[PDB]
Amino acid sequence: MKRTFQPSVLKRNRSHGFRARMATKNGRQVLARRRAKGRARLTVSK
Amino acid sequence: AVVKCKPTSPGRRHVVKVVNPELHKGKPFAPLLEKNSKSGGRNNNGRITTRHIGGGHKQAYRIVDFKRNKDGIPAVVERLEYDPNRSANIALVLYKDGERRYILAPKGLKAGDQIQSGVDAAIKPGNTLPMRNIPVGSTVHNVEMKPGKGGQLARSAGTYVQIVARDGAYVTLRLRSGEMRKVEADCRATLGEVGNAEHMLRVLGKAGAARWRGVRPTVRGTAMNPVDHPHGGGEGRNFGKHPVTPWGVQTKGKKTRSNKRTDKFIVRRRS
Amino acid sequence: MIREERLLKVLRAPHVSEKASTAMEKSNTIVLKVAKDATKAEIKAAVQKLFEVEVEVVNTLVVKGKVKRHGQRIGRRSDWKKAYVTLKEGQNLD
RNA sequence: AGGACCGAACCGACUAAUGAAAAAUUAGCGGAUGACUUGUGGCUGGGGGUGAAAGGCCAAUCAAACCGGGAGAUAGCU
RNA sequence: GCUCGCCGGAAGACCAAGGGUUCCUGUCCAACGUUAAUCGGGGCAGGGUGAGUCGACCCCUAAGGCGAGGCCGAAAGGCGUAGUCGAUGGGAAACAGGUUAAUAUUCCUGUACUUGGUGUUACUGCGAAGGGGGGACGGAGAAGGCUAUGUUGGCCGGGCGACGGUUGUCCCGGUUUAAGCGUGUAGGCUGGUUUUCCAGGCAAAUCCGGAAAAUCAAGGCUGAGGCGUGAUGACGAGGCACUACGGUGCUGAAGCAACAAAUGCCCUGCUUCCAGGAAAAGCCUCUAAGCAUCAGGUAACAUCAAAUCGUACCCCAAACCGACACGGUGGUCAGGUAGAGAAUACCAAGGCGCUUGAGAGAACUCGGGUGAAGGAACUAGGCAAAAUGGUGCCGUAACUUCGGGAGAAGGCACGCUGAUAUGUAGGUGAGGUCCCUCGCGGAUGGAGCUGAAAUCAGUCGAAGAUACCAGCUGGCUGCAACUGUUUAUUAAAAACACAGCACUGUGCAAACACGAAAGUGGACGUAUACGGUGUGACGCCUCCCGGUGCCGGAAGGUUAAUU
Repeated sequence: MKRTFQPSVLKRNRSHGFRARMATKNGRQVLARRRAKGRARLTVSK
Repeated sequence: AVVKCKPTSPGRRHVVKVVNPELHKGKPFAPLLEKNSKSGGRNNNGRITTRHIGGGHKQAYRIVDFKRNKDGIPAVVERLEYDPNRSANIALVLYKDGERRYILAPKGLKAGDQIQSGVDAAIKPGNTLPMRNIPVGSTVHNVEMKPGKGGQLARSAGTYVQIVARDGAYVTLRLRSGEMRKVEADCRATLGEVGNAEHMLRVLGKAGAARWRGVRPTVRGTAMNPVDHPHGGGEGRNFGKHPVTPWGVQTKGKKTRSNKRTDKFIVRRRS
Repeated sequence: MIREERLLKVLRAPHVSEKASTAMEKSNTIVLKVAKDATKAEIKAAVQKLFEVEVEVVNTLVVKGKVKRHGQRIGRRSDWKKAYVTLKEGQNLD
């Protein structure tokens, strides 16, 4: 059965990657939030 | 000519083809071509703005000349061509100076016919001259509404317009709709009717044919649930309401012209 | 033209392994560890100057670092650049 | 020629019996040059989308997704 | 190690995606592995991924994204021009053999190619953000020419049979060879060459386009395959020396022909249809500003250059998505016998026996086999089973929209051997002989090879479409015309859609829709069009305006802000 997650690196990066997050305001805020929390992996970026 | 196809299969039974042998069997004039990608009836927001559009065959865009400005040069018709972009047929013409253009093929036009634009041009089919030069009572097509803009009225397969009157700076046209309309007398127009008049006699004959023409199927509002359409819901088949659009506006009669800027040019509305 | 200092900083070490020994003995090819940033021409220049020996050609590759586990803690070894440097016929290297 | 026929791949899912499986199995079943199917990428965002329309689908979640917040909502009830 | 068994259009081989060391070697067996474990995709250590020509990067663009200015917007921001990104598409170049425990079109051996510089001598119009050409394109169908590949014969090597026979019309194996360079064929497309002029190609153009005129019928482009060379080479069945029993080193015959033949190539071709079928660069070409005897261009020759990143391994799976060593997953390769076949059966190459076993041979459950007599009496219901099942030929009703119905129904033949005919009809096609504008040519010729289908005669069986495979059929009737779609995971239908019909709106800055707007779709469309609603092939058809809607009217009544 085709399960929901069907990985694709490029698609992952474009969707969720660092630059994408940077591009828009809301993404930047998300980034800031994650930094505040102390996340080790700020983004999906490997 | 129209051709009723033999019923060797359902979906072929009711088919009627409109076959013109005189069209060009060959690849169109490539210089005048250009790309034309499909919308899916969706705008820049990405939302569907006009339902029932989608798919269909890849099509190129022939660059038709509706402005028709090569004044004084006589042109000769090379061939008639299938345009997927319109109900009419187009004609590839060759001006004496070596330029080629696509034009709406009028009714009587065929290969070898000579045509001409200009004030001086002769009043014969396919020739194009300002409507102050065109005699009253003539049939014309590809009519400009604004001078210099390009023909906008009467471009569809078997349309034409009647010049009923010329009163000073304006002439009054009888549009195919039956609407009588004033138009500036200096606007341009092409003599005769537009060509492919038996276009209406074709019948698709199956669902797939409609799809080929980029038309997605149509769901009736009454078949929906109320949350979707004003007509939705009802146990079994119920329709206890006045007909309306998906957006609640009355459909069977309610007029919707709101343009107060051009009211003056409409002599008489259609009926 | 490569600067001497850069040349000196290129070459990290000789690589000892069975495959390396075989390459040395048969094909007259030395296997070096080099700076990850070091390009082929650079490596060649450095070979020529610092080992005083003619080079035919350099093949390079990047070795990825192994993931290991010290006790409970996971940790990755460094990636590093390997270079097969083929030396001109009759070139004997100390 | 064909939204033509029989029929593998491929797409589906009418009957049947039966956790390896949060929808499968085997035996049969429908379509199989088209309104077909499929890979890669793209676009449409929540009272919004999309919908050959079933209130279907929108990350195992849908008569209004998920995450966080108002928030210790309110609970004549247990 | 020897037997047995399974897959073999896969359960084999190679990739993409995704994973990220799982690869190889040594070592260990606590935990992990549904048991044991000396084994492992487990632990620990070490090793392993070599590129000018493969891919990325790079040049070019699609859908789309971002977007200087700009337009719009309380703010945030939205749209969008110039631009710039964006493959899943276009754009230069490599093949064969050998080698590692583990990489290889990457190492080695041989033989190649590419496109840049730089320098040269030789020549002499070069030059773009611009013009033109090209790239550049659909579906289906039909062949013909080919090859991949396979079969047989020939040849070469080996063999003479654990049991009757087996020196022959016997048995086993092998019989392979690239890119490149030369040739330019089967075939496809097109008339060429020169001269003159011209409101066209945003300017110019010697280019393209268009007009004339002259002259010759061959000119050019394209093109699989074959042939030659590449190759006195490599590889080569197996023989022979050493042996850490893993292998290493030497050596090495023949290496031809015919037939058959793709879904691959010629073919981005041809024929045809309507639903009318990317873009841009690379590439060719034309000039402009320019420069002017310099640069630049093309000409060969020399030299330098090709960086960087990926390259292990799995990849229909125990390594990816599924919590698991548990169904899903795109591409490429496609042997033999039978067969229409990529179905099916048995096999090859190759890969496996699915990580608990041993007994026993109760009930009951599951999955199968057979069954006297009856044959739907079962049951809500013939559910399920059973049955039918192929090719050829004969034959086939109502009704029909004249196409259908129809594989209607129902029947007959079917194996093997011999003869017709020491293998026919056909297909292919060598020598020889003749012609020739000479070649991959044309005629004639028929050797050899291959080879159905039929008829007649015989013959065995209970049975000859013998296994696997492979329609059940007919009669009346509701619904829906039909092919389609649908509740992912209890509903596939009479529901939706449909072609068709009707009403209605909409004159283009269209109606309408998404958008505080700008704008966008509608549509680069224009009433033979587009939108909305209902109905729903085809045939015969299809009173009431009082109510509520809509349309038109505006005499009077009433009536806002305002005053």
